[PDB]
Amino acid sequence: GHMQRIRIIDSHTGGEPTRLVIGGFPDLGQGDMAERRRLLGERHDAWRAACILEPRGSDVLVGALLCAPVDPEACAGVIFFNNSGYLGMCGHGTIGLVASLAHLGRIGPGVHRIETPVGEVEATLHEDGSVSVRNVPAYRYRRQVSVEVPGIGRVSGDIAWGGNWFFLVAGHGQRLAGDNLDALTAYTVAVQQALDDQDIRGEDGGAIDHIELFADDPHADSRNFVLCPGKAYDRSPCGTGTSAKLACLAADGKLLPGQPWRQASVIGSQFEGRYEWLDGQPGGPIVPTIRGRAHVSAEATLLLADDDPFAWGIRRGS
Repeated sequence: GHMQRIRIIDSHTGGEPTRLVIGGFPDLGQGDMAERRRLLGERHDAWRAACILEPRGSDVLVGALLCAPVDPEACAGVIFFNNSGYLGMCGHGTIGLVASLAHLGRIGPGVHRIETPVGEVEATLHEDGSVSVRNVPAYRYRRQVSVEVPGIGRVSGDIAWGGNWFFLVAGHGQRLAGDNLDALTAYTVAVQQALDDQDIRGEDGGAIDHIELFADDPHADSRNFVLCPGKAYDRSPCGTGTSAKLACLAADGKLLPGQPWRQASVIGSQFEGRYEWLDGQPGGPIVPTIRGRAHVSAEATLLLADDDPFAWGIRRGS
């Protein structure tokens, strides 16, 4: 043999794919997840590309690299990435990761600590196979921020953190449906770039790379559309995005602690959200818990031949 290998297990959460890498990536040291993410992106980005871009993957694909945690007492460490770069936390991805570990027979129902580049999360694998993820603290940074978006006009929304930075657009007037994707993508893409061009960032200077829209749903508290940093949309209601929404609802008294919130995605998938205050302190950031279900959909070994010009995927221009 001679081709290089990447051992993976795929799963999807409400249709949103997660490619868990359980072997094959370069050594990233012993530092914390944030430090390993730095090294991964700076010296070994080729592996992200080979893993999730064509021909072996696609732009919709989200990847998750399994790492040995710093704290030997934690269950695992993980780094999430997408078609354009790296993520902080990943809701559907953590649910997918937990479902995959269980499928691999490495864990059973229970509470599992997972270290991520933005903090440790706690995932509970239920007897029914679904997974509840107690995410890192979430909060609304700025409220009702108005932005002049080319091709759309004035748009306003909240800027909140839920494991990644999100811009929750208020009154977009768009039809959130599976048959209206091109419009929803074009709309959010315009907003995403406007925020970037006008240098509107998160509290830490981070780029607001996720744009989500919300609307009523006849069979859920709300329905949403989430544009990811690589311009692909999330098939799931997005855990960090729903966490950010929970933080906003919580700040405006629209949802009480412990109360359930059913979030449906643009294609029908559903997550159940809930929250408590960070350290029981009302009015500040919340500790959101997102519950959902993933299904393992494939186990595979990606093969990278030395003479394959696309061994590191088809990385397109611009």
